[PDB]
Amino acid sequence: TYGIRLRVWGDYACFTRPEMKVERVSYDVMPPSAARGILEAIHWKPAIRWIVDRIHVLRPIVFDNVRRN
RNA sequence: GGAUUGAAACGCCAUGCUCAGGCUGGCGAGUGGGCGCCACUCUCCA
Repeated sequence: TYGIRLRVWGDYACFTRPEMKVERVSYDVMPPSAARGILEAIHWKPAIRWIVDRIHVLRPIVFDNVRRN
């Protein structure tokens, strides 16, 4: 009809919660802001906008720990 | 061609498992036992 469906996947992800910025803890799920950020990486011009409608989660939830300098 | 609470972000520098000590003293394989009794190379052709 209208709009687009896109699929994305990977081994690692991190959507930092605003409160835990110093000691990063990720959201349970992608937020819309990151979704918009990704789309503009394929194509964007000053003359248009992106609007997000829905998200589909296809895998279970998992957490792991990392440390760095 | 503005902006993914984003764009940048080493776990790093280095440290002997070391000095030394006997498996040793010594003990019989040894006493003695029948290979024995008896058996045809033998019957022919100048």
